[PDB]
Amino acid sequence: AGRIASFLKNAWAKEPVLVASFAIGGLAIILPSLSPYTNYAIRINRATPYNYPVPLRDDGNMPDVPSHPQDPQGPSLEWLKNL
Amino acid sequence: ASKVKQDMPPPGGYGPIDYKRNLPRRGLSGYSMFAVGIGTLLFGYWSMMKWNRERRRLQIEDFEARIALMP
Ligand SMILES: CCCCCCCC/C=C\CCCCCCCC(=O)O[C@H](COC(=O)CCCCCCC/C=C/CCCCCCCC)COP(=O)(O)OCCN
Repeated sequence: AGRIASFLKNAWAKEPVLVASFAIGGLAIILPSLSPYTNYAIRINRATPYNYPVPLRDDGNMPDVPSHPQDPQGPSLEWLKNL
Repeated sequence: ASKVKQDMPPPGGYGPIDYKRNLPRRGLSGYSMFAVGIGTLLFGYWSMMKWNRERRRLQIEDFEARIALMP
């Protein structure tokens, strides 16, 4: 409690550069695990169509695959518009 | 016959001459400077977040234009 307080006071008095470096590094290490937007970043990376979407041969047993891009089936990027 | 004339100090004396160190304080507190820096950083972060999200949307749009034109 007080030992670490005195150590931090001495470090702030003598090496503010190292104190700031360690604080920034620790924040960069720990904060991403608590953020709700990391999943949004992953989804944004997943939603970028780098290559052509190859169509599937219809066999009459794919109710969740669209037959046209404007059909309601398939993934939606409405969440991205409002983000 | 006239009075003796010589280079002499004026009657009374001379005005006081300053010699001591004069370095005024002339500065803000550390907390104020650090707070200004952190606020500037937060404002920039929020602005760039919006701008990069919009840029990602635009990139997706032109990628889809490519996908439409590919066949
Ligand atoms: C968990 C974070 C890890 C990742 C982030 C860090 C990334 C980069 C930072 C690390 C770089 C390497 C730094 C290595 C430190 C060397 C220490 C040392 O030996 O230097 C001492 C001096 O430094 C010391 O005083 C020894 C250590 C003192 C403590 C330093 C910081 C320790 C942690 C402080 C902050 C903790 C976290 C921040 C919380 C803030 C509180 C809210 C010798 O000084 P000289 O230059 O040789 O003197 C010549 C003239 N006399």
